[PDB]
Formats: sequence, C-alpha cells, structure tokens
Amino acid sequence: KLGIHSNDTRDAWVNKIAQLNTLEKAAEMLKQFRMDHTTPFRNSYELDNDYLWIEAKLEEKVAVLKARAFNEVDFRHKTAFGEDAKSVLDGTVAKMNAAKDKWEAEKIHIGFRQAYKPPIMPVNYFLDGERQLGTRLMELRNLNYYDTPLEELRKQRGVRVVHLQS
Amino acid sequence: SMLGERRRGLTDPEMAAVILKALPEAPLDGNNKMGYFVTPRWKRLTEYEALTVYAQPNADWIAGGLDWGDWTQKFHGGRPSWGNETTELRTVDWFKHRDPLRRWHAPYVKDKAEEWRYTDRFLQGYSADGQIRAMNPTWRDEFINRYWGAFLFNEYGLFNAHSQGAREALSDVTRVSLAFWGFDKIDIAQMIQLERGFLAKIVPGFDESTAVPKAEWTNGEVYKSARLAVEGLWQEVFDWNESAFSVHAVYDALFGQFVRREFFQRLAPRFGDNLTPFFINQAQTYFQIAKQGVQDLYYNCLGDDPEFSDYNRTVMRNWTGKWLEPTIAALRDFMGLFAKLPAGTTDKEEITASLYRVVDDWIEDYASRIDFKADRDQIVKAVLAGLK
Amino acid sequence: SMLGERRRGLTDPEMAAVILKALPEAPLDGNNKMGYFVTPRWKRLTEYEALTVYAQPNADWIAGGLDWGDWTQKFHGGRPSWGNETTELRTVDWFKHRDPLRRWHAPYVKDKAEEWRYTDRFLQGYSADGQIRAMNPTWRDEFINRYWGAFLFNEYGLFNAHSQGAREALSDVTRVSLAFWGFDKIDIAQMIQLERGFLAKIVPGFDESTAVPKAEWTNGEVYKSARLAVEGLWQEVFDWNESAFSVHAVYDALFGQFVRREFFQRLAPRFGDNLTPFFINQAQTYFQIAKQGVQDLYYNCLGDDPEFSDYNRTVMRNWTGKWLEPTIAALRDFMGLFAKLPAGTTDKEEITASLYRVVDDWIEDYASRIDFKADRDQIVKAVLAGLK
Amino acid sequence: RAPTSVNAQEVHRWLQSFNWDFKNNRTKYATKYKMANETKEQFKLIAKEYARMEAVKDERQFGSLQDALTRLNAGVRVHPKWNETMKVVSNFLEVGEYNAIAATGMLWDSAQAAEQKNGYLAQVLDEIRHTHQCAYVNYYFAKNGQDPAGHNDARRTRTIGPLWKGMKRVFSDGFISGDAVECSLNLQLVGEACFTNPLIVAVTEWAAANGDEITPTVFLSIETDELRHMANGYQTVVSIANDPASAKYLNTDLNNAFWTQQKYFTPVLGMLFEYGSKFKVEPWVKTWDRWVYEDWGGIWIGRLGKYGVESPRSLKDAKQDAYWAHHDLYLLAYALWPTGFFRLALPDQEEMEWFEANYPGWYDHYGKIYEEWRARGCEDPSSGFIPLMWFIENNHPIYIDRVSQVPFCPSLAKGASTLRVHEYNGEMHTFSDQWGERMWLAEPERYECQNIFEQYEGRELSEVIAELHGLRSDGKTLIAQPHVRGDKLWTLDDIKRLNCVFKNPVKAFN
Amino acid sequence: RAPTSVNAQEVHRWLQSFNWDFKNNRTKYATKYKMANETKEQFKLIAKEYARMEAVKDERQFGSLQDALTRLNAGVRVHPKWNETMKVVSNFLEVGEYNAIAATGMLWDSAQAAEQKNGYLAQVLDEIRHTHQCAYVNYYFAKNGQDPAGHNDARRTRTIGPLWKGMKRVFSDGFISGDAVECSLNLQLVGEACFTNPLIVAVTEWAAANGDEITPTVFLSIETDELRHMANGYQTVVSIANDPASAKYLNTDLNNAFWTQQKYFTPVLGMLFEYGSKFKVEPWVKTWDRWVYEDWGGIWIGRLGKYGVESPRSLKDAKQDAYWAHHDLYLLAYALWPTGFFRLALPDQEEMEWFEANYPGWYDHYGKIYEEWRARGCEDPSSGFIPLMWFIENNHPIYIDRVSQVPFCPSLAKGASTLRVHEYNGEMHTFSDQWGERMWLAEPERYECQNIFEQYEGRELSEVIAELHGLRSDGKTLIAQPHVRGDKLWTLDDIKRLNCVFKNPVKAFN
Ligand SMILES: OCCCCCCBr
Ligand SMILES: OCCCCCCBr
Ligand SMILES: OCCCCCCBr
Ligand SMILES: OCCCCCCBr
Ligand SMILES: OCCCCCCBr
Ligand SMILES: OCCCCCCBr
Ligand SMILES: OCCCCCCBr
Ligand SMILES: OCCCCCCBr
Ligand SMILES: [Ca+2]
Ligand SMILES: [Fe+3]
Ligand SMILES: [Fe+3]
Ligand SMILES: [Fe+3]
Ligand SMILES: [Fe+3]
Repeated sequence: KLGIHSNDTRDAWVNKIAQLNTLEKAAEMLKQFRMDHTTPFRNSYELDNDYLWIEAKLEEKVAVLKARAFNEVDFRHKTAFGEDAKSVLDGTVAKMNAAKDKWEAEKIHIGFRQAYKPPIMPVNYFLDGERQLGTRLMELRNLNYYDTPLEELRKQRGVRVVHLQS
Repeated sequence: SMLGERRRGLTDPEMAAVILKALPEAPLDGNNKMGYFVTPRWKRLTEYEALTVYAQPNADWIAGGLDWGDWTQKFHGGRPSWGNETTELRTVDWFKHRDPLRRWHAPYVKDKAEEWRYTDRFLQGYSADGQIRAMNPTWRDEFINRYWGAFLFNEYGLFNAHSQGAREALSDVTRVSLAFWGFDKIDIAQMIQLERGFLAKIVPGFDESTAVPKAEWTNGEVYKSARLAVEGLWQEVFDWNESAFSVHAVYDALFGQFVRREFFQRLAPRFGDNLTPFFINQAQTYFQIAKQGVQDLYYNCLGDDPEFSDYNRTVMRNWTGKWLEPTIAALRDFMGLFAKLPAGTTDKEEITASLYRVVDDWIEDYASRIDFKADRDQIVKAVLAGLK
Repeated sequence: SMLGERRRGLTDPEMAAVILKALPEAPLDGNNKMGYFVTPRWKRLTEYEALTVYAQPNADWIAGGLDWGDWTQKFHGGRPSWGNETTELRTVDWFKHRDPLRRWHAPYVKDKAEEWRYTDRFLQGYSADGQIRAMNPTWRDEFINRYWGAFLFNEYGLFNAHSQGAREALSDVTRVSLAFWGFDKIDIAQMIQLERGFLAKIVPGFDESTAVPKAEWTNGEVYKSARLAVEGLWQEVFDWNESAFSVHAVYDALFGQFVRREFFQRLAPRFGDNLTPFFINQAQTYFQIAKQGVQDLYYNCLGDDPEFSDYNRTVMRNWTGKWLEPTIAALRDFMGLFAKLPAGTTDKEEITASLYRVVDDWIEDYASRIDFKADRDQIVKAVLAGLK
Repeated sequence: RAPTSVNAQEVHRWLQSFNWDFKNNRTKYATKYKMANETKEQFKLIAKEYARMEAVKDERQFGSLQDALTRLNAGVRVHPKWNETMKVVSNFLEVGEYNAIAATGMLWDSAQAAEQKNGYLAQVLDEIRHTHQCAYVNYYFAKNGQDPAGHNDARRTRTIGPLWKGMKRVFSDGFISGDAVECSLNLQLVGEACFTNPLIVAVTEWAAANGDEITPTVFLSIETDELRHMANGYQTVVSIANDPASAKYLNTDLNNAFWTQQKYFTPVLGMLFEYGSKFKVEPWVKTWDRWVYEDWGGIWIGRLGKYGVESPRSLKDAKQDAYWAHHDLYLLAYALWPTGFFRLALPDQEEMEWFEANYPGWYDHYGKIYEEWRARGCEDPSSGFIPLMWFIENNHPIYIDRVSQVPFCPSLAKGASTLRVHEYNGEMHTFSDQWGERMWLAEPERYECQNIFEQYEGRELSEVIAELHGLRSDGKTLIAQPHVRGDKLWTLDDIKRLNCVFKNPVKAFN
Repeated sequence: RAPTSVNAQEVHRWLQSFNWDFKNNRTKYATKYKMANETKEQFKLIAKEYARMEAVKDERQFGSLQDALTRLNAGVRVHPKWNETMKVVSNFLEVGEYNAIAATGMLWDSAQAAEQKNGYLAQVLDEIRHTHQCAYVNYYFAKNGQDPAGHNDARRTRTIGPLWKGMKRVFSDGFISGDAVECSLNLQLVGEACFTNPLIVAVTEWAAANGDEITPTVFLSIETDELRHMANGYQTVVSIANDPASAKYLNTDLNNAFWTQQKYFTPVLGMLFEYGSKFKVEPWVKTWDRWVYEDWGGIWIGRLGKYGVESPRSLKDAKQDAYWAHHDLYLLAYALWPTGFFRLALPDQEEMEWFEANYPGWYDHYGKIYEEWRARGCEDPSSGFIPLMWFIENNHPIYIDRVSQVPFCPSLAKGASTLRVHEYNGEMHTFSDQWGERMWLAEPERYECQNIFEQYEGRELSEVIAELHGLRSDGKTLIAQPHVRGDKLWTLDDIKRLNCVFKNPVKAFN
C-alpha cells in the first residue's frame, strides 16, 4: 500500500498514535516527531511524503489528552509541558530581539515552531509569537537582500553544490 | 459603427462553421453536474454547495482537504498558508459546515441591496410624512444620538474581530459565512450613523458628527466594560474560532441582544421613535441569520463532531466561561443607563424580566448546546448590581 | 441532440451569411431615439415616457390624441370606446400627466418585490427573535385583530373604486398611474390579512379568519360612516376622475391618514407593537408615492390647465365639498373607538394635535391647490364632536 | 421562536371574503349576463407575490438584452425584412396589450366574486407589463438597429395606413367596446386562447429564423403570463354558465367575436410571416389549420361544451376564405406602400419557388404580377410607378370593409370576392362578408369608422404623408419604401411628382 | 417636510472616525512595515451601497447566461480546444480569486486606518463574488457543454498534475503567506495591476474568437470590480511610503513578487492562449511586451516612483527568458498529458504556419518534435506511446523548480537552460533561475513543497490517475486526452499497459 492519501506508513502511525494514552508521553512524541520530520532542519527526510498528515493525527491526540487533563485556566495559559505560555513567548521574543544576525534569528523562529506549535502551546500565544518572531526575522533577512553573491550565499547557507549549468 | 471589426466565433459564418465541424456528436461525458462528488447536506446538491465546497485548496493534512503535499510558499519561519495550528478546535472535516440560508455572494448582495433601496424609500417616506414631529426630543437628542450612537462602535469592533478569521478560516464554507457575519456588523454600524445623518437633515441643530457618540464610547461609563470586552475579543484573540464563537455565541448573544432588543427596540416606541426600530429590525434579522450559521458550525459540525465532540465542547465551555465574565461586566455597566431615563420610563422588575429573557434565550440557543451549566439567576443577579 | 434541429439566423453560418449580405452599410436613419417626438417633462426624455406616452390610440378629438377618425367598433347605442363624455374635467392634452416617480411596469414590480422579500425576512427574524413577547395582549387580540383587520375592507373598497378608472382613463400615463394606485391599495389590504395570519401562527389561539373583522366593518359602529363613504366612492361615482380625486385627495387624505397614522401608527408602539408599524410604514410610503402622482395630475395638469384651469378647479372644489362631508362623518364614528382604549391610553389633547396634523397637512397638500378655502378649526371641531 | 412567515396562498385563502354586500354593489357596465359572485380563480396570488414573480422574469429579460445580446450586436444582425416586420408586430401588438389593460379593468368591474375580480386584476397588471415590453422591443431596435424609422415613431406613423384601422378593430375596440362578456370573448376566449401560440410563440420562431434574438427574449417572457389570461377567459364562461341569459346569448357573442378576430388575424399575420421574412418556418396555411381550426376550434372550445359553448357557426366559412387571404392582402399592402411606416420587399426567386411549392397556382397569379411591377420599376423612384396605378389602370377597386376595416379587392382576389354595397341616410357602406354585413345592419351605430378614402378624399398622396410625419429625420426621405435595400430610397418629391390623388371608390356606384 | 434620505458618501464621511485607540489595537500579522494611521480610500462606499452595485451587475450577467445564451446553445458552440482551456482558465483563476479573499482579510487586519480597512473589505467581498463567478463558468460549461469532465471536478482533479502546483504558488500561497505587504505586492501591485488586461480582458477576446460568449459575460463583469483592487494596491504603497522601513525593503519585496508572478504567468498564459485555441487573437510575445513590459513595467510602476518604487531589477531577465518560455512548457504539458484534467491537441497545419510565421525557428524545433510524436502514434491509444517515452529515449530529464514549481527541461529548451542542483541536510533541490535560487537559499523553510516526482516516485502512472479520480463517469476513460476528437479516447488500461513508473530525476546526481 503506497498511495497518496492512504498507505502503510500512515496506517502504521495511526496505530502508534492510538497507543498514546497519557498527555506527557503523547506531547513528547509530538515534539520529537517535529524535530525528526519537520522543517529543513529535520533529522531526516524519510517521511517527507506523509509527515504533514501524520503530524496532524498526532496533534489531534495531544489536544484531546490535554483538554481532559488540564483545568480551564491551564488549557488557556499553559503549554502541554506545563510551562507558562506567556513566559515562553516573552522569553523567546527576548532572544529574537537580541539575535545578532539573520542566521541566529532563523534558528530561533524555526526552533520555536518545532517545539511549541499547537497543541503544545495555546494558539493565542503561539500566533502572537508568529507575529513578533516573524517580524524580526524578515527585518534581518530582507536588509540588503541582494548584496551577497550567490557564490558566497551558497557557502553561508552551507549547501553542497552538486551541479551548475548556464 | 454598425457591424464592427471584431469577428466573434459564435456569429461569424466562417469561424462558426469551423467550430461546428470540430464538435463531437454528443458530450464526451454525460455527468453534467459540477461538484457531483460533494456530499450533499440536503436531499440534492445545491447551487450554494456546488459553487463553494472545495474552492479552498487544502491538502489532506488539514481535515477534509482533497489536495496533497505542503504549501508552495510559506511564511518566513515556516508557518503554513493555512494550518491546523491556527485554532484549538479539531474536526474530521472542515468542509462540513453549511450556512442554513445557503448564501453565496449573489443571494447575499441581492438581499442587502433590496434592504438598501427599501431603506431609502422608507426614509423619504418618513421625512415627507413628517413623522419626526411625534418623537420625544430628549430621547432623540440624548439616547439616540449619544447612546445608540456610541453602540455603533460596539458593532464596528465586532466587525473588526472578524479580520483574522477572513484570513485564517480553514474552509470555503466557513470563510464565506464568517465574511458575511462580519460584513453585516459593519453594515449595522453604518446604519446607526445613517440614522444620525438622517436626523441631522430633518432636525435643525442635530449634529451628525461622531464626536459625541465616540467620546461616550471611549470615555463614558455606560459602555466602558462593553468596550473593554470588544477590544479583547477583537485584538487579544488570535484563534479565529475563539473569536467567531465568543463574539456570536457569548458576547453579542447576551450584551448585544440586550442593548438592541431589550433597551432600544423596547423603549424607542415609548418615546415616539419608529425610526430607530426600523434599523434595529435589520440588525435583529441579521443577528438571527448569523445565529443559524453560527449554530451549524459550532454545534452541528464541531460540538457534535463524531470524533471531537467531547473535545470541542470542552474547549467551547472554556471559551464561554472565559468570555461570560467580561460580557456580564458589559451588561452590568450598561445598567447605569437606566438611571438616565426620565422617571417612570421603566422599573427594576421590567429590567430584570428583560435580562432573564436574554439570558434564557441564550441558554436555549447556545449554552445548552455544549452542556455549559449556566445559572440564570446568578448571571442576572451579577448584572443587576450595576443598577443605580 | 447536442446542437438541436432548429437553425437560428444569428448563429447559423449559411443563414447568417445571407442576412449579413442584405444589411445596409449603415443605419437608414440616424434618429435612433424611440419616442423622440414626445415633449419631455424634464431635461431629457426618460425611458418611462418613451415607453408609455401615446400607447393609447386616441384620435385628435380626445384632447391630445394624435390619431384621426372615429373608433372602429363602439358600444351598442354608440358610446365610444373612450370619450370626453366619461368625465367632467377637460384639458388641452390628456397626455400631459407624468408620474414624478416615473414608474412603468418594471420599476413598479421591482420595488414591490423587494418589499415582499424583505417583509418575509423581517417576519422570520421577528418570530425567531421572539419579539412578540413584549406586545400587549389586549391591543393584539382586540385592536389589531378586530379594528385594524376591519380596516382592510376600507382599503379593499378603495381599491375597487379604481375598476372603472382602469377602463375609462383617457391616456396611458394616467391609466398606468391609476392602476398602480389601486394595486397598492389592495396590497395594503392583503398586508393587513398577512399580519393577522402571522399572529395566528405565533400566537396559540389567535384566529386569522376575517369573520370577526368583517362583521365589525359591516355592522360595527366605529366604521359605519367610513363604509358608507367607501360604498359611495366606489359604486355611486361613474366619473373616473371624481373617483380618483375624491378617493385620494379627500377621503383617504383625511380619514385614511388618520386611522393609519394618527391612531394605529401612533398608538401601536406604546403597546409594544413594532409589527403593525412595519406594515403601516409600507402603506404610508405607498400613500406618499401616490400623492406625488395625484398632485401632478389634478393640480399640475388639470388644476393648472392653460385653458381649463378655472373650470377644473371649480369642479374639483365642487367635489371636495361633495365628499368632505361624508368623510367628516367617517371620522366622527371612528372617534367612538377611543372609548374602547385602555383607560389612560390617550387624552383629548393628543387627538386634537393629531387631528390638526392631518387636516393641516391636507390643506397644505390638497385644499390650497384648487383654492378650496376650508376652516381647520371647524373640521376638527365637527369630528371631535364624536368622542365619549 | 422558530423562524416563521406567511405566503400568498395563506392570505388568498381569505380573499373571497374581502367583498361585502350592499345596495349598489353591482357592475357599472351594461351586460346581458350575470357573473356568479361565488366564482373562484386558479392562481392564489396577492399583489406582493405577483410583483416578485414578474420582477424575476424582468431580470433575465433585460439582463440578456442589455448585456449578451447587445455585445453580440443582436439588434443589427437581423434580416432587413424582419427588422421592418417587427415595427408592425411589436407596435400593433402593443396596442392590443394596452387595450387589454382597459378590458380587464372593465371585467374586474364586472366580476362580483373577489377572486374573479382578483384574477382579472392580475391581467390588468400583466397587460401593462406587455405594453411596456412591446414598447421596449421597438425602443431597442430603434436604438440599436439597422433602421430606426418606424420603430421610433410608430405610435403616430401607424395612423397613415389602412392596416392600422383593422388592428384597432380587433385589438383595441373589440377588446373594450360592447357587452363586457363580448369583450372577454374577443380578448380571452378567442384572442388569447386561440392566438397565443400561432402569434406570440410563432413570432419567436420566425424571428429566430431571421436572426432576431431580441424578440424571442421578450415575447417568450410575455408568453409565460398568458396562462393566467386563458384561465380568466375560461372562468368568464364558468361564471355566467348558470344564468339563463347564457343559453340565449353566449354562442352568438362568441361567433361574432371569433369572426371579428379571425377576419384580421388570418390575412394579416400570414402576410407578416410569409412576406415580412426571408427565411420561412412553416406555411401559414398549415399553422392556421393546426392552431385556429384544430387546436382551438376543436380541443379548446370542445372542453367548454359542458358550459353550453359551441364552435362558431362561422368557423367553416372562415376556413374557406382563409386560403388565399394573406396573399390577396399583400398585393394591396404593397400597392399602397407609401402609406405605411415600414419598408416592403417583393419575393425573391427562392421565395417565389417556396410560395408556388406550398401554394400551387401562386406564381401564375401573384408571382407574375410582382414580376410585372418590378420590371416596370416599382422599386425605382425614377420610374414614376407605384402599384396603385396598376389597380386604377386595370380597374381593380380597393374597398374598406365598414365593420372590420380590412381592405379588399373583389375583382382581383383569388379568395373571397363577394361585395355588398348599401346606402343609408346619405351614406354609402361597403361590406366584404355576410357576418360583418349582419353586424352593421343590426348594429349600425357601432360601426361608423371613417375609412382612408373618405378622410383622404381629394388629397394628394405626398400631402397626407407629409402632414402625418411619414418622413425620416432628413425631412425628405419616406419612412415607407418599396424595397429593403440601402440605396435609392424614395423621397416625398418622388411621390408628389406623380400627383396621385385619393378617391372614394364607393361613389362609382352613384 | 420634503422627501429626503442619506447616501453612502454621507455616511462614509464619518467612517474614518470609527476606529479608536487602545493599547493592543495593532495588526496580528508579522510585517516589516507600518501602514499610516490616516490612510484614506478612493471609493466612498458602505456595505449597503456596495451590495446594490454588485447586485445590479449580477442581474445582467445571470440574465444573459440563463436566458439568451442558453437559448443560443452558447455552452456548446465553442471550439473543442477552447472548452478544454476554460476548464483550466476558470478553475485556476478561481483559486486566485479565493485566496485573494484571505489575502484582503489579512490586509484589512494590517490596515489601521478605518478607510484603508474598508477599502480592503470591499475587495474581500469582491473576491468571494469572483470565486463564485469562476465556479459558475465551470458549472455552466459542465451543465451545457461538449465535455463536462474536468469542468465538473477540477477542484479535485487539478491535484493530479504539476501545472497546478505552480498556480498555487502565484495565486494561492503567494497571495497570503509572508509579510502582508509582500502579499499585497504579489496580489495587487503586480498580479491585478499587471495581469487584469493581459489575463482577464485578453481571455474575453480569445474566448469570443473561439465561439465562447459565456466567459466574456462573466469575466467582463469581474473586470468592472478590479479598479477598486488596483486602488487598494496603490494605497498600500502610499500607506507605507513615509516609514523608514519602506526605503529598506519595498523594492526587494516588489522585485521578488514580480519575479514570482511572471515566472508562472509568462509561460502558462501564453500556452493557454496559443495552444489552447483554434482562432488566434494576437501573438503572446507582443501581448506580453505591451502589457507587462511597457504598460505595467513602464507606465504604471513609473507613477509610483514618487513613493520610492523602482522598476523590478529582474524585469530584464524576465523579458529575456520570456520569448520561448510558453513554447518550451507546452512540450512538457503535452508530454505529461495523462496527468491533466483536460484534453490537449497537437498544433494543426494552419497553426504550425502561424507559429513559424510569428516565432521564426519554431518549426525546426517544436514543429519537428510534434511531427515525430504524431508519427509515433501519440494520439492513438493502440500506439502504446506517450511523448514521455521520447524524453527518456533522448535523455531529456524534466525537473521541477523547488521555488516556483514550474517544470523545466534544460537539455531541450530553446529558452532558459540554467540548472542548479544543491544538497542540504539530506535533501536535493533543483532550481531553474538565479532569483528563485536566492529565495530558497535565504528562506529554505518557506519552500519545502514536495514535487510530483517526489510524491509519485515508484508509482505506476495509471495507479496515480485512478487514486486521484482522473476518470470520466464510465470509470474507465481518462478525463485527460492527447487529442480533442470525439473518438478513440484513451482509457485507464491504455495507460496501465505502458507500465510508466515515476522516478525522481534528481536521484541521478551523486
Ligand atoms: O443611402 C440612403 C440615404 C439614407 C436616407 C437618410 C434618412 Br435620415
Ligand atoms: O394580452 C393582450 C391582448 C391581446 C392578446 C392576443 C393573443 Br396573441
Ligand atoms: O388576429 C389579430 C392579428 C393581429 C396581428 C398583429 C401583429 Br403581431
Ligand atoms: O416586413 C414587411 C412589413 C410587413 C408589411 C405588411 C403589413 Br401588416
Ligand atoms: O383601388 C384604387 C386604388 C386607389 C388609388 C390610390 C390613390 Br392615393
Ligand atoms: O485547451 C488546451 C488546454 C491548455 C493546456 C495547458 C495546461 Br495550463
Ligand atoms: O482578483 C482576484 C485575484 C487575482 C487577480 C489576477 C489579475 Br487577472
Ligand atoms: O499568472 C496567472 C496564471 C494564470 C493561469 C490560468 C489562468 Br487565466
Ligand atoms: Ca464604571
Ligand atoms: Fe398580453
Ligand atoms: Fe394577455
Ligand atoms: Fe478578483
Ligand atoms: Fe481582484
């Protein structure tokens, strides 16, 4: 079974998700999943074709478990890991405002998403973060956007140039 | 110019014969129903559904999406164009919602246009019929111009609360409903100003400037908590569903209904004012139209979701508790307005009874749908403390 | 078949080529304006005039006629299809009249259609909003069901008074105006029943039957003289201009305007009734609409006729007196209605203020036009002599 | 608190009770019948719903007209002949729609049952709608078409010619002058029930065949309202079926109405279709037999049998006179082309072949005449020849029936050739058939319409044309023309120079 | 006591005062810019009046479509090729209209001035109208056309092919993902201001040329709404012109937006017009140079110089790569015909002559290719041949740009032949130009879109088509076809028998 919308990998993960009966275990699995399979910094591209869908299924389980485990106040203001959402947001924004260059900034924003994306952090705090973190990231990145030659930009990004044609 | 230089394939003999010669004997498929693959909510698929469902290019990783793969271009940082991360609510399919009124753009602007033209006819008839002669002066210059006028900012704020949803809604059917709920709110704010502008034209000395109503809204006491609630609902909520649900299924259903129906619609007639009720009729019709859509989305689709019913109700109960407090504060501060009325206008018993109607309607139409255990007398007693 | 068997000249290659070949290089006359020979009432000829003026095939022997000769077929006895003999009024041209609203069939039904759809939306919102909860039972079950309902027969009778005018009108512009005046009247009557039917649906034991409201009209005391006046304007007048004039410039301008506005429209709000006023708003809008047309015809055209100005003003002044009396009787009997209102509902000081509003408005819009010197105080006094 | 409302039917349920008994509650118009006050109507409508149902139709119609059709230049890409035909079709239909307003107003006054009054009322409004629709057709072709003249002023230019007189008799006076029931028979039982298909629907067919998509757009919309009017006509018979007067007068008023309507319809509509077009849909004889004789005279009327209604006794007579009627009349219309407000065209080769094929013997009579006139230069202003001269030369008098106003030429006609001439109190009268003769003899004062010869007597042709504005905007070129080409148009002078003077043909018997 | 009322402008006069100050009254979206507090809007509208003006347009539009156009069978009498083109034109445009709703909601949120918010709001409502209009076109052609397949399910069948990925980049994600201002430049300053004429208006011209009067009726109505959106775009620049951030970032975002939009627009629109039609209106080369290069790139953009706006620095490259772009792409589109939801045709004789005439050298390159594929039996199901096979044999790999999603075959193209392959953190990336390359290098996390080869790798062609419902109602015949004739249509089995299996072309690199 190798289909686009239905296949063995997806089926396997659905089973793996059904075995998360506790919030802490499920939340940890979701965060680990994001480090392993999301963003260009993912540990591996093995799940490239199904990670988006699998991640969503895992999010569903964490959300349901969080809602049942948390009182009303904590559901609104605490991350799935028990951290004060506001403190995390402010602390991350503080680090972003102290970022010295666009390289440190991208690491900050991307890492924030992999670790706190809902249902880990409440949506209100998370998107307020997207608002602030995204602003600084772009301000640093779009300054003198074309000055660095592609030859040098390839080196900064750290890609391995495999082939060039022109 | 009689015939023209542009030759059209449908009427030009030479071109038309070429076209016809290339045509097949019959259609290359007998299934002439666009959207045939959409699961109909009613007996047969509707034009509303066909023209709307699946317009949004969601991939399958956003519940109900038919596409596949990541978005082509995301935000700096990685945020998806649309994503599950923009709201706490979960569902088996974001495309299940259906506006019970089946409003796509054409029917929507058609009805609003009819209302605009009839409104113009009404005003010309009202002014020519000199009906303004019987309207109590103090009610007109004090309560309509200042207090009803300040309420436009409440509706304007609720309109603006919809901006983020217009961008983040996870489906076409929800985006269209959401946009129309918002557009009707700005319409009402504009109708309140329209009435003030009309009075300025037929009442010597009547100033249509928004300075007075705006100062009342921004610095008065009657609307202080209402404004604090509106500012929060609009700018402190980053979850498009929390916004739409809290606005329509909590704040506007309690505070909005009380102000529009139990205060102004209820007392205007008593002062010879058939003008304000004309516009409030539109606002209430709009409220009832939106209510159907709001109930379908939050109760029929999400609150009763076959997989996330329990979860979604927990979240909505959370939101109701979160916004019920600020809503009660808004009603409590609004109670101060009754002490401004001429003696004998109304009494504590009428006020209370009217609060219970609003609270009871809310329990029936909203709270009970998610098992929120509202205490009607506790809610009312809390509001009444605001009476002077 | 996919193409069908019928070949159309606009798209069929062979047939279209033949048509194109036969066409002239350019239009055979540059005057592409239909009705270009009609004298515009305004800056430029309007669609309304072009499509209406001279549709009636009158010959020159009927003031303004462009045709010649007698009719082709007349009544047994010799009475002409249309003739000067069907009205006392005379003019230099029966086609002078112009509806200030310039209503030809399309605009007329468009507007009424909008009103019909909005009305339905209103009623659905009203019911859904539970606004009936604030309406006074007695007013609802007694004054609206019996007295408002009985008034439907008054509007129905006035509608029927137009039947002969629909047949005898001496021009197209007048015929179209007359038809719309009568059609709006039956609409109002039907809107009276609509409301009663709406009440029957949302009020448990409310009986929509016309049984009660009919006996009140046919046997009641409050509408006894009103009905007597209607029966006369309808079946006793054989002059289509006397009927239209007396109905709209005398009887309905006074009695009707009082019953509708100065009574139900003024008292309904006090009993928590925003429903009835919704329909009165239409009746009044319709009244004001017809008013602009009635004025233009009998005043601007006939009353100010370059050759029959004096003659017509005389005839109209004469009609005003003929019906000003039966109209006074109608109001007097209506006064007896107040004695049934909840003790304290209204005082003789209010009625006098309203009575003068009507009478005064009448003199400013109708009386002073044909110089019918009338005494406001004596009229109000004669009508006021019917109270408790 | 469930959303609730009320519909037309729910209100109409109580409409019948709206009317109340009282002294003079009776029709103001003379009539021999008594319409039952308990009569009902088929459609349960109230004013507001009526408006809505019609507004929707208007939407589609005007939308197609203002948008797509205009973008396709539909007002232009129509055969010249059909452009001319619509000047007559739309304006002549316009007056029928218009007088129908007054007619139904009179019927509304006649009906005593609130429901029957309401049914007639819907038609009152519908006919106003139709009046404006026909007006819009001329308005649109005038604004966007190949020849605005006639389309832009028919309301006054139609008064020049003799064909207009007959139109007023069937669609104006026949609809409103007489017993209300006789008027209903002329308008609804005969006119609407019998002609809706062979006239309105057929027109849309002939129009489409000739490139005209404007008329179909409008006429098809008009057609959707006709069912209500046919129902009104049907209920008119039902409402008087009980009254004893019915058995004594119905079939008579019905026969007179049928003959009246067919007298004009038969020759004129056939003429407009076959001679006012290039492309043909179906031979008029076939259309007439199927709709007038078969469908109406048989099926429709048959269903009214239980109410004492019988097929017009003159039905057979009508079918007999019909065959060559339209052909006979076009000869007269073309011969008198200067009196119209539209341009005429002689049959081309294909057409003549079509006529002969469908009407054996057509060429040997009409065909040869037209070729003779053409070779002589009837289409060319420099020829100095107008076909009316050919009638004088060959002693073929053209009379105007005193009752129907239809022009007829006994000495030339292939169809009916009967002629009855009488003198009464110093006035001569010419009749073309036995039915119309009886009408005049029995009801002399109902038929005193002056004919074109009586009014124009002694007048020079160009004088009549000039006075009645039969000119184009250049103030010199005639609106009417003997051909449909864009060059060599006739002017007032081309006519004046011939010195044709009108004479009252009946005085020849003096 | 005279009749009076209040209009839109009279209420609009006070709309700017509607917003008020509070600590958290600020946009919820990330942005490098500051929209001025007092920005105004050009059109003084309120909800009611906005609705009325659009309602009037709808009447006209739907009136034409439901009445006259349907009566004329306009849904059928269209060239087969154009019927196919509209499946793509209307559905792909539909997604642009749709995402523009979200885009303007995001802009409405960004604006702080009540008037600027209101201006964006009108567009939010207009884009919902356009979404439903584009849907209606597909809805109409499915209901009344010669081939409903694709027209009836594009919303799900568009997902099978690679061209759809590129559309989502410029008309979906490009409109809503990024700095709100960047999104505005993509949508309004570039998209709408630069493409309205060469896309919307041009489409109505090509449509009419190929017998389609349905699209002109709808698209011409859509066009009347655009002025407001161009104004929104213009005012966006004005609102941020006075902020120091503008001089630092505006031209960079504008340049990126321009390259993004043209990258897809240039090859795809030219392809739809020239290869998706029978009758040609104008060579794409000149249409492009006039509207994109001259009118927009010169006149329009020039008027914004006062605000610091400069001509996109990549405008030169766009022009250079433009000439052969659409020709190069159709080769790939046809080669991958089984992945579409529409039927494709090889250029006929008259077309090849037209192509060579307007694009010298066309025949020696593309012309001969098509002739060989024809000879190989690409149109015949029994041939067992798909152009895809020709690319394999001649070793001409097809890559997918990681940023724009536009497919490119550098070894065969007469146009751009650049190819850049990078490896980063275990993943390979392929770029077709220097602008998109910088975009990915600078913003890797914004561009992780899986391409068809990556998703379909190891899958047999017919299996992908079946899973994604690329079949007609008989459940066997493919929606997509290599010819537009009514006979010999390929079935799923005809494809399966070819045993074509997807492979990722980038894997060859070590
Ligand atoms: O070519 C024919 C001349 C046109 C006649 C002028 C009519 Br206004
Ligand atoms: O309806 C208007 C009166 C004439 C109708 C004739 C049937 Br085509
Ligand atoms: O029978 C009446 C004939 C009238 C036809 C008028 C042109 Br549609
Ligand atoms: O199109 C030719 C016009 C028809 C003329 C005969 C008169 Br009813
Ligand atoms: O029947 C004789 C034809 C009458 C001649 C016309 C003179 Br204007
Ligand atoms: O009608 C031909 C279809 C156009 C094909 C290319 C897909 Br963008
Ligand atoms: O207006 C909707 C957004 C896309 C517009 C493209 C300009 Br043709
Ligand atoms: O640049 C816009 C590309 C449009 C592709 C098909 C739409 Br009309
Ligand atoms: Ca306070
Ligand atoms: Fe009619
Ligand atoms: Fe009719
Ligand atoms: Fe758009
Ligand atoms: Fe746009």
